[PDB]
Amino acid sequence: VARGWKRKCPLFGKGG
Amino acid sequence: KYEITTIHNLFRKLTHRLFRRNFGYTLR
Repeated sequence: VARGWKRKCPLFGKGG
Repeated sequence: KYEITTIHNLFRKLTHRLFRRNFGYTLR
């Protein structure tokens, strides 16, 4: 599941 | 910041495992 890298902190997601 | 994202959320006090055992199967 990839909800702890996008939902939690937008660092690995939004920022990534 | 990845480990502190999957090991600090609910694993703050849990041996860093979900780091590569949970979020490692993807970035593999």
